Amino acid sequence: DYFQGAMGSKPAYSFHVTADGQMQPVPFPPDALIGPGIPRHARQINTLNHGEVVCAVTISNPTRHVYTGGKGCVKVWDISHPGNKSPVSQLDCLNRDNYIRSCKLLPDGCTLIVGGEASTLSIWDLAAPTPRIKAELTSSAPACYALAISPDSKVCFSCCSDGNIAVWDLHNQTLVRQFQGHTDGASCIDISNDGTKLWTGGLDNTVRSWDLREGRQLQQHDFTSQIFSLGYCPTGEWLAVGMESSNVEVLHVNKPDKYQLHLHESCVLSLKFAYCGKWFVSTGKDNLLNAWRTPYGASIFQSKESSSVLSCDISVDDKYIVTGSGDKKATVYEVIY
Amino acid sequence: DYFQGAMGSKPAYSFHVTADGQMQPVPFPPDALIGPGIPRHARQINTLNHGEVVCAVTISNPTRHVYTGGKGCVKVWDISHPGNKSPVSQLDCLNRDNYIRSCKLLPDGCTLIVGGEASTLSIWDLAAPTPRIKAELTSSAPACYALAISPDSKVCFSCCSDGNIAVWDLHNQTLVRQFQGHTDGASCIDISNDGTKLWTGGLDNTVRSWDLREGRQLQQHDFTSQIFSLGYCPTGEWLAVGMESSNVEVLHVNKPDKYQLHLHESCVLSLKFAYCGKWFVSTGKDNLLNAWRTPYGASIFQSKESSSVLSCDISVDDKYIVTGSGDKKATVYEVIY
Amino acid sequence: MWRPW
Repeated sequence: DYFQGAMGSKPAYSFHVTADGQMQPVPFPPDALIGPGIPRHARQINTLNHGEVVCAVTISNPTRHVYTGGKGCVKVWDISHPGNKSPVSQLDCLNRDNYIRSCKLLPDGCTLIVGGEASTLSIWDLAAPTPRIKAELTSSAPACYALAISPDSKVCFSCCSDGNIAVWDLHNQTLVRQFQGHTDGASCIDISNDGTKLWTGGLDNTVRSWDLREGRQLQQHDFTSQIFSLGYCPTGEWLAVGMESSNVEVLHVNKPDKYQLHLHESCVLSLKFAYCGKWFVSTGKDNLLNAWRTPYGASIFQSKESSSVLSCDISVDDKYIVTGSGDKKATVYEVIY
Repeated sequence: DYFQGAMGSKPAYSFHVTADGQMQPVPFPPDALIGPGIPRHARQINTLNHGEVVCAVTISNPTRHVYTGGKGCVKVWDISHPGNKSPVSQLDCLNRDNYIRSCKLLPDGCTLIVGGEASTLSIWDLAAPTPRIKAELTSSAPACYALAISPDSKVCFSCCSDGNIAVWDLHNQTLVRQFQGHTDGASCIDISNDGTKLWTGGLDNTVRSWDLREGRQLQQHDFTSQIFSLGYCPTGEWLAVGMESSNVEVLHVNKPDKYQLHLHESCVLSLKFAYCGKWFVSTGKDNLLNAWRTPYGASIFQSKESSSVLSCDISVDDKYIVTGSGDKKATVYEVIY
Repeated sequence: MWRPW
């Protein structure tokens, strides 16, 4: 029911790296861990028993349905009444054994795009109380690891296992362009707050930015381990990057400084900004969901789940966090402010 | 190492009780857990191996020595010399089988008054090369459970095992007043910030206040459990009270309302305000040292010790905390801001 | 003797 903050402390885990190479522990300002829109507690309110590891999660807008992607199947959960805890519908793949890697809704909640470890992206019509698949988009790449939809809804960007970013016109169901450059799987993706720049991370140890109008690669940042996740801050300026080495790095966009955050013991598998931009979450192979202050990463909360935490989403109203689990489930958290 | 804040949360533990009342969890203001003079954390810096349970602790002013009250004696430890594993002196005060229960320094640091499970209070000159007994105060009550010294240095108050509060003129070692009222042992004591009121807790489940000029009992608060500790906020207005029931209650002096704080699982054995008044500590038989925000009791830090925490003191500059343990030692902490 | 610990 009601929760209160209780301050804690740890050995310095947040460091600022400046243009001159210096690396100092961050002195947190008074609103690092406290302030309007800063969470005080994350309460587990629902467990969604999918029955396959949940590699992808998404939440409708307005908040109501959660989509869990597993092996062979996306399940749909109504978290209004209930959440708890049986699915209200499910969208089955032809190959029961195909792992889902990503699913995204279009803004108007009526269409879900689904991608994973197969050559097709399925587009599901969710409009007429029963779902039906309405289109298959067919790839040369053996797999999709991540999707992003343009803010105008016209385009779907697919991160391919071969490194390419496939750009799909959604109305015409056709491949319009490829962003080529990742020399190994592209693993993750986001669009900049103005909607003009694409950002991708890869198993080639790079983050790359792309000009969405020109088609041209713009920036490249090389790292010493693989990139598994990324997020662009919705109020701009900051790009969070989750790595295999366990670091979360928060890059200052178009500037030469960054933060390095160290509260994961293993791979950083997924990450998501809050919509107000003031905090974000990352999830680990180490079973942790960590919440972080933007940009310097003061630790707002940690929650240790029963298994590896493979995926996450935050609802557009910032009221809910959903994580997908190695224990064959998703967890719905209510954010307590 | 440098430590950084990291926020935690608990089910609501701090409650405001109104005149009605009507208990509502406290909504913490922005400066509840962080701010000027609010500790960030505390670090253990010494262990003083008394070898008997430490029922009383005091820190010198300037901070340099710590006095630990055990069985028979007070041990004096020089914490300004890091390597010392043994006392620099020992004050033999009462029967080797009986415990020291309270020791207090005079405001000017040159004398210590010691009371315990005996009818005599010893007064020690701390200037003389090897420390030596200057005088004794011989009560007719069998034990002293708590001492307080007046801010003008002229009087010592002794909480007697019969419930009486003895008031001793230190110059000529004469009992000049006795406050009768408690019907079981008086367990604890403090003086109001203006120096004019005395506040006492008892094993008869009451807190009493006493007018020092007029000599009479003013107020009585009846509780549903025994009172073990208490402290008057040095900036006024609030009285903290630790209970056998595990509650800390912060009473609004001469007002209807109060806070009830619930972070101990057992008896609140001792409590002390910081000199600045903006926070305080409580210690429990549940092994916990808790730091609390004044008045509403937001949890600033917690430190779990190896055994029950019987006693505590805070240095004059609020830089150190010393606790006494059921594991037959004392612990010195540095308060980190 | 009363001893709370």
